[PDB]
Amino acid sequence: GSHSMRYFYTSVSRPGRGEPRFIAVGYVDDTQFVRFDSDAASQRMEPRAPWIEQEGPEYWDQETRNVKAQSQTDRVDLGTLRGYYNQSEDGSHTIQIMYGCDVGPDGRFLRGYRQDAYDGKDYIALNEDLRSWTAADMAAQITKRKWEAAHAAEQQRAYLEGRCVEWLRRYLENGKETLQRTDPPKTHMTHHPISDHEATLRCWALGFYPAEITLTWQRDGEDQTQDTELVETRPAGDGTFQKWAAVVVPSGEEQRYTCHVQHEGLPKPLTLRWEL
Amino acid sequence: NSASFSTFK
Amino acid sequence: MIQRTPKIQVYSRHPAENGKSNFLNCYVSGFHPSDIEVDLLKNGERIEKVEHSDLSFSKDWSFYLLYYTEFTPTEKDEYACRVNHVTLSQPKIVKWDRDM
Ligand SMILES: [Ca+2]
Ligand SMILES: [Cl-]
Ligand SMILES: [Cl-]
Ligand code: NA
Ligand code: NA
Repeated sequence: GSHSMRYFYTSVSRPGRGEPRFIAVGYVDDTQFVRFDSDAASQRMEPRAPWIEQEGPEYWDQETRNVKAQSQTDRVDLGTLRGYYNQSEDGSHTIQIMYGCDVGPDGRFLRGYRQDAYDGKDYIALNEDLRSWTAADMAAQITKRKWEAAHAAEQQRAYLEGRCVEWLRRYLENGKETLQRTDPPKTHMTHHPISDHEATLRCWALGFYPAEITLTWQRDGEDQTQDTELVETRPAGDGTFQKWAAVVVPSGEEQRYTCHVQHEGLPKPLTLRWEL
Repeated sequence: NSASFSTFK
Repeated sequence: MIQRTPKIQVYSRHPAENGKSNFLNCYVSGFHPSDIEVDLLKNGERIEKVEHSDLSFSKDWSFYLLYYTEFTPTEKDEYACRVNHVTLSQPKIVKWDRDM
């Protein structure tokens, strides 16, 4: 199916304590493949997936230069934005950047994206056409005019429609044994009485990849949200993901309920019931 | 492959 | 200026079986700013050498991190995750339950 490549950067100012903390991570779909951490000893972009380790010295040198340059730009930007907002030098502030590209199952470009935040709020974003920006507030209108003068959208679009998709295609081929394999969920169900009249049914999905999944409880074949609890999809720590969905049911009526599981690794959705 | 272009805000 | 309180899930990498080696995870998400203190506890005591993932964030800009360590569940030993963040007046402790 479809695939994505995304980079996430976070810069945090540290008032009265020198340089900000800068962390960069890169992903192909839900798999991290590179990192840079300003607090780490190497001061290099480092590998985080086996299939990127084959890239040569020139690749690691250029990636390191890219992320170091972005960290320097962010450190200046933290001070510039503090000025646009008339904030004091006392507080810690954060800049976040996300960018990346999506390709279809045939490897062709689908969409590109670049968005930035300041203190957890939207600051500026590249529009869908990759030719203009949307500023979230008046401070961001100053940045928008600078970026128009710098032809920043042309640079972003050239990267997103070019190098981004070409390198994503190379990574998908080099790491195909893991990146292009789906791991369907392994499902099970538990039952826990709560009182002499109700019980919790919990539907589990474990060991799946990619992370996108849908768990839905139905009662008499009708979707139900009342008396349900769905936890956020979480990482197992081994490259796979987990999720559960629970419903509180009257004891004696468990057979009215079914858990429906949808995932890319399943050609047909699963339907689980408490007893056979 | 990360982006190589940056310009001040 | 806007601060978001962390959501916390504490759970094992594989379904727990008493006496079987496994990994204890504490996934913290939905928080802002990124500065956070996360500890894994065994019988109320801090476990040393716990590792964590590289900081990343979701579509709404909130951060997420996975803290993890090897462990061997037993019937009576209790495991937990303790989290501190600027949005919390006191540390938040979530106990590990093998079916959650
Ligand atoms: Ca200037
Ligand atoms: Cl989720
Ligand atoms: Cl330690
Ligand atoms: Na329905
Ligand atoms: Na909140």
